[PDB]
Amino acid sequence: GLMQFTLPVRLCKEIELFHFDIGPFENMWPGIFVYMVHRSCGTSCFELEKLCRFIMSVKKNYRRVPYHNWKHAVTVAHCMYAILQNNHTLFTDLERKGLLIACLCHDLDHRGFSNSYLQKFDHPLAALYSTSTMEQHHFSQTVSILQLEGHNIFSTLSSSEYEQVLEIIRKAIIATDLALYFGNRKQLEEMYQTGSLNLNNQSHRDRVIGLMMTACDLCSVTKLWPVTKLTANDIYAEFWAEGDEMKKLGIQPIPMMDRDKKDEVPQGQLGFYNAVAIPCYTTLTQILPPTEPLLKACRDNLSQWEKVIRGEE
Ligand SMILES: Nc1cnc2cc(Cl)ccc2n1
Ligand SMILES: [Mg+2]
Ligand SMILES: [Zn+2]
Repeated sequence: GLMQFTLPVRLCKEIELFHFDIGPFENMWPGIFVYMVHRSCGTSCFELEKLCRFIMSVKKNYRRVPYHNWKHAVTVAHCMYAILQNNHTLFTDLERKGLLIACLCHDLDHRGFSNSYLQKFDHPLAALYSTSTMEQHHFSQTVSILQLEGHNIFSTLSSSEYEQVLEIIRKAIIATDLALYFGNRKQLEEMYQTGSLNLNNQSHRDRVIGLMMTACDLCSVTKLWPVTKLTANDIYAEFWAEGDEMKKLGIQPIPMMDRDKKDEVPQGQLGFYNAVAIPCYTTLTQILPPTEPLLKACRDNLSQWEKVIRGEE
């Protein structure tokens, strides 16, 4: 109970910034995560014996894929921590508790293929969940790990607080389905502009938490140029793997996913920053002003991809 985690000085300071990289030392990520829980939430939130067992079972159920891995899990949780620490008073104790666990669990058992590839493959999970296929799986695995003897980090809540938190986590995890991001953002757009956004409306909060989740999930585009650029290879290595498996099914994959069209990547990144990242971080900044640094970083990186195209690297 009197046992804080402490980080070396440089991490202690840099972890509070949106653009923190968690580093190449696997073995420090669990301590990073706990550290963030203890400062976001309190040393009380979770029994340390149980948090640690939960964290290690979650680590175990992420696979060795290029991008959709344990590192992504912890990275996305850090971004949610940065958002929660720059917006101290806007979120309930339950919401701080739920959302950090949501982000750690959000990609549980990912194999590195899109919802689409599951549907064209006719994978069993596409029979069992027609929309938001991997995300309903991810929520499912989170509940499974929550139910292992020794792993219920929520056991100290009330029947009703318990049901609220699992409902926060489920919406949080389903919202990472980028197909759903577009309308979620258009609606928050209308609601902020007409002036009807109201954070005491639960369904308004849901939408806002959903956009924070998209923001954290994409946060690799909000890093310093060299982190953003080296992560983009991981993200593309999965895309190209999927393009190959598309070709194996006798389907020409989209160019994004075709490893024969690497040349078109820098223009592809442009589309994505323009169609997805910049709008996500704009609306989020409007709703939560202190998250502006994610917009500024995203813009710097768009600029860096423009240079890649203009032959200046
Ligand atoms: N084409 C894409 C698709 N999804 C992406 C996600 C991140 Cl975080 C970064 C770059 C991406 N580029
Ligand atoms: Mg995902
Ligand atoms: Zn993710």
